[PDB]
Amino acid sequence: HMERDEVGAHKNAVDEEIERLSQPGGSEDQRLNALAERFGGVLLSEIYDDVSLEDAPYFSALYGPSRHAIVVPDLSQVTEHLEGLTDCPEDLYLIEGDPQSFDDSVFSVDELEKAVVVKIADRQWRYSRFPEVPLFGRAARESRIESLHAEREVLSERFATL
Amino acid sequence: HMERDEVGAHKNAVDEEIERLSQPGGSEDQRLNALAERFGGVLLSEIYDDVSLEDAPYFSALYGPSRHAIVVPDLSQVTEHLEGLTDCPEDLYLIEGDPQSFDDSVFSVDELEKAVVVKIADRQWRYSRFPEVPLFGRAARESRIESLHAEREVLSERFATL
Repeated sequence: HMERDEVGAHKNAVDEEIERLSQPGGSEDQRLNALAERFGGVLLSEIYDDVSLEDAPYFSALYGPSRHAIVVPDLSQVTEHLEGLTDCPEDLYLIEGDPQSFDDSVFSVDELEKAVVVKIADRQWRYSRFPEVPLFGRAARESRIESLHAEREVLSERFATL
Repeated sequence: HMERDEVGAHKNAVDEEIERLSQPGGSEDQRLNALAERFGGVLLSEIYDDVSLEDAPYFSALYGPSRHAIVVPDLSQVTEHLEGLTDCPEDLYLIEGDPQSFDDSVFSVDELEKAVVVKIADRQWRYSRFPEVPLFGRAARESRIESLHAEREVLSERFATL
């Protein structure tokens, strides 16, 4: 029985992670996508598609609100699109870089218990706790979820077979 | 008839501003209030209670996300309150200063068509359009509304007497 039950035990653990990974959140303003396209840029959330499940929470918190940044080649030519822009979030972030070879912003940071503390300026801190559902690593989360699902099923059948 | 009608016209004008000023928004995370109290600080929101109707839009946008900041006496002394803090927004801002004689943050900014563009860092821009309902100036906005309402009523009564 110890074998059969170890399988069921492993199947429950897998389900638990699946449940964890499938919670809603790590959402983005619906308008950011079109905006990125209309600016000729790529969302930072899409660039950090593959951030590991291990790093996603820390990095999403680290970036602060700039996590929703649209990355484009040159800011100078974005101006064109900003002048008169109103149909966008009250705070829109634009970062200059290469979507294909992007360099992480550098932050003055200290870590805490599943949280981060960024020094924005002198006598100005930003406390960003780790999100349950990080904005980054969405692609990696999805693959993981599907893989875990496939394993869950193999174990469910093995278990039923006794 | 020209007198009576100018009264009506001025009345409608007042009504229209009341309408504008009364739209909901300039909202703030409901949890921020208790935390400000728990950290022994005061929300920037409250400190900038009386920002003129003229300056509120521009000023609210300028601050970016830091607009929801909790101002406290000494940052290093809040640390203890942040350790393990999870029931708060994913990004919590804390500014060290004196609520009664608070000094503004210094921003590197350029203005646009009712919007601001703050340089967060090299190759990093924040575009913040003016809010219809700014976070700051709530108190001044409230007084304006009441006064305008009181004026509205006098004009309605004058009108009815023709």
